[PDB]
Amino acid sequence: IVGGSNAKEGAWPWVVGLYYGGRLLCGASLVSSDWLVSAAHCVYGRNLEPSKWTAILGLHMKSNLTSPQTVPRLIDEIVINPHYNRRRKDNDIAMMHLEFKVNYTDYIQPICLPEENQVFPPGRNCSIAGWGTVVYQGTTANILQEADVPLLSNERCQQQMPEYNITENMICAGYEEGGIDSCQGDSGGPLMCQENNRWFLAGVTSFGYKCALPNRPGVYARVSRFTEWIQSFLH
Amino acid sequence: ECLPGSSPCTDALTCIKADLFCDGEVNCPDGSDEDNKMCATVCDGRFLLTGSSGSFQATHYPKPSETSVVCQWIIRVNQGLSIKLSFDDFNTYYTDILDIYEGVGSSKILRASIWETNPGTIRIFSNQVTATFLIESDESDYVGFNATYTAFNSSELNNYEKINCNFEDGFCFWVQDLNDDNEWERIQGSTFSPFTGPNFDHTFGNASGFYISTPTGPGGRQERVGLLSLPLDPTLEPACLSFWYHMYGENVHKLSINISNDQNMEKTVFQKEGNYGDNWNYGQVTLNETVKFKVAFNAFKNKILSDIALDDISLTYGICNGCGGPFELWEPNTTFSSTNFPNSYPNLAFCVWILNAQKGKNIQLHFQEFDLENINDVVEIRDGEEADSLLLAVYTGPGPVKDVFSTTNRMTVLLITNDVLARGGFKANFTTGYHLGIPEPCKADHFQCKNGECVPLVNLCDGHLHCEDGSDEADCVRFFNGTTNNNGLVRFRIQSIWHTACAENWTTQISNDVCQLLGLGSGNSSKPIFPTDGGPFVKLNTAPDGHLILTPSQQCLQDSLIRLQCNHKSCGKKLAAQDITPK
Repeated sequence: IVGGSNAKEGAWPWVVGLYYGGRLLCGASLVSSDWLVSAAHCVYGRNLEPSKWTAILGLHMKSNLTSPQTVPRLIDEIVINPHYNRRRKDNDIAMMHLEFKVNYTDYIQPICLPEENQVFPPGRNCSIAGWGTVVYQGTTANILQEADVPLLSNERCQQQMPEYNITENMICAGYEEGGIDSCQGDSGGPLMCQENNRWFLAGVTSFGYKCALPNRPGVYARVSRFTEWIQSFLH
Repeated sequence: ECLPGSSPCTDALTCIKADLFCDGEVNCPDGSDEDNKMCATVCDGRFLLTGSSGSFQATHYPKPSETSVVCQWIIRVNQGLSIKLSFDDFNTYYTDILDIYEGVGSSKILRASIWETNPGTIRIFSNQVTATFLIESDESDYVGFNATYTAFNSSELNNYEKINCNFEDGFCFWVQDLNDDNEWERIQGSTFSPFTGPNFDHTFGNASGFYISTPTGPGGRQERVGLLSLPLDPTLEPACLSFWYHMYGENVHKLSINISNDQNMEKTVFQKEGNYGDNWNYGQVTLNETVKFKVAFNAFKNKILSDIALDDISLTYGICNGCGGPFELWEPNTTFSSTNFPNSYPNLAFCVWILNAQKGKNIQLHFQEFDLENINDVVEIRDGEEADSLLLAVYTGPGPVKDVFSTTNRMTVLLITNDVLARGGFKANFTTGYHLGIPEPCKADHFQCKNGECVPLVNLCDGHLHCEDGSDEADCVRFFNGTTNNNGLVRFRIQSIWHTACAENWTTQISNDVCQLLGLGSGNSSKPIFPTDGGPFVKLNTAPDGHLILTPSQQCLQDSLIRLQCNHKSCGKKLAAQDITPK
C-alpha cells in the first residue's frame, strides 16, 4: 500500500502477519481454525522447517506484540500448490497449518471464501490490507495500511503486461495511472471485495512489474479456481 | 463231477470253490490251484512274481486293445519289506478299473481304484500285494499301461519322508482311510463342478501340477474323507506341521485335523469353518506328543459346491513361528553427480535431470549426499510428464531429506543456484519399481486412508480419529440434487452405500449438527417435501452423550425427505468497532 492511509484497529481481523524468525515477509488469510492462505512465492524454499514461521493472529501494529488481543501461533505444515511454478509465477497459492487452535473473537474472525463460478465484474472496488511499503525504494510501514484498487479484465491486463503471461487463474487489480497499488514486501496480501455485506478472498498479491508506477497494476492469484484444493485441507 | 460252480484240482479228488483259484492261498492238496499255467494271464503271461523287481503290462501294450481279458498279479517279497509300484504310463477307459488288493486270499484289502488318471507312485506296506485288472470297454483308442515294482524297507523311513509330500507324484506314504465315506481323488488341473475349489496347483503355480481334493461327484449326503499317515517316532523337541489348505465353496462345513495314537484317543488340534476365498491359505499347527501319533486330515464334505483340496504338506522341527549439465538418463545411469560434485559446486549453475522410465513405473529418488546453501539455493523435484510441470518437494540445505516417490514415468529436477556463497552440493541415485512409496492397500473390505493404515469400519464416519490424515472421516454425507451450493438432500453413507435418511424424529438440533458435519454453518431451516430415494434410508437420532445414533433400519411409513438448507459460516463480517469514512 503506497497511496493509502492508516486502518482502524480491528477493521481487518482476517489479516495474519507471518514472521520468519522475527521478520514479516508476506501476509496471510486465516480461513479455518488452523489453516491459513498465503502466496506461494514467499514460502518457496522454507517448507522444510515450518517451525521458523510464527503466525501472529489479530495484530494491528508491528511494535505492540504485547497486546491482550494478540494470540501467538506457530506453523507446523506448509502445503504449496501442486501446480506451482516459480519461474512462470503460476499457481501462486499456498496453505499454512497452525500449531494450536484459536478461539474466535472480535479481532480474530475467519475470512470468507469465493464460491466456484462467481462472476467478478471488472472495475469492482476491492479493499486490500497488510503492512506493505509506502514507496518503491523505502521501508515497511509499522501501521497496518489499506488501499482500494479496481478490477481489470484479463485481456486488458494481458495487453498492459506484455512481459508476463497472465493465465486464467490470475485476476488483476490496480489503478490506470498507478499511484495506489501493491509494493514490495506486501506481495501476499489478501484482495478483499465486498459482496452482499461480505468480504471474500478474490485474490492474493503475487507479483508486479514495479511499485508506485503508472499503468502497472498488481497481479492477484484467483483463489476462485483453487476452491476445492483449499476445501480438501480445511477438513 | 463236482458241484455246480466248483472246479476240481489236478488229482480230481478234492472239490474247491471257483473263486478260490489264483487268489493267493494254496487250496489243492498238491498245490495245483497256484500253478502258473492255470493262472496264466494273456496280459503278460506271468501270474506269480517272486523276484525283487520286474514289470508287467496288459494285453498287447504297444497296440490297441481288442479283447477283454481278466488278469491278476500276485507279488511276494521278503518279510519286513514293502512293495513300491511305479506307473510310468496309464491311459485306459473308466470302465477298466484297476483294483489293488492288500494281502492274499479272501482277506485281501482293497486300497484304491484307478481310472483315466495317472496314479504315479503307489507304495503298499505289505509284502504280498494282489493287483487285478478287469477289461470292460472295447474302445481301440487307448494304449494301455506299464508298471514296475520295486522292494524297499519301510522301517528306515524318517518323519520327514513320511510327512513331507508335495503330492506331485501320487501319494508318498499316505494311507487312505478305510472306515470313511469316500477316498481322495488325484485330479490334475481344473476339476469338475466349476466355480469351486482351486483352479491351479500351488507348488508349480500352473495347471500342470498334481494335488489331492475331495471327490467332485454329485454326492447327495454328507460324506467324510480322511487320510491316515504313518506312525511317527516321538522326538524330544516339538515340530511344526505346515500345509496349504484351500477351502472355497458354498457348502463348506468344517475341515478338522485329528491326531490318533495307540490308545485310539483322538485329539483335534486344527479346525477351520466357513469360506476362506479362492486362494491357498497358510495353515500351521505345533505338534508336541510324547508317544507315537498319526496325522489325519478328515474333511467333512456337504452336497454339491463344497469341494476342499489340500497340497504341500510337510513337517518341520520347532515351534511354529509368527548451464551445460547432463540431460535425460536411463536405468544404467542410477548414480550421478549434478555437474561438478567432487567438491563445492560453481555458481550460476542451472541443470536438468529428466529421469525416464517405462510406462507405468514411478521413480524413487534416494539422496546419498545433500549439502546445499540457504533458501536462495533449492532443488525443485517435479512430476510433469507434459508441458504442465507439477511439484513434488522443495529440498535445500545440508540435511537428511526423505525419499521422493514419483507418480508418472518422468521426473524433472531443476537446480536453482545463486551467484555467491557456493556450497558443497547434492548427490542421489534412483531405482525404478512398481507402485513404490504407496503401500499395498489391504484387501478384504479394508478401507485405506491417506496415511496408509487399514481401518475397515472402526472409523468410517462414526466419530473417531484413527487416521492422522483425517481421511478416515472423509466424504460420506453430502448434498444430493441440490439447486445451489448450500442446498441438497441429506444422503448419508454407512459403509459404501450412499443412501438418504428418514425424518421420523427430525429436529433443529440434529439439523444444525448435520450442517456442521457437512462443513457448513448452522441449520437455517428444514422442509420435508416428498420421499423419492429407495435406498436403505437411516433414521438419524441423537443422545445426550453428544454423538448422533444412526440406525439404518429399512422400515418406515409415510417417510419424508428433509430438504436441508444450512446458512453460511463465519464469513468476512466486520464485528469490531469500525465506522464508514470515505477516506
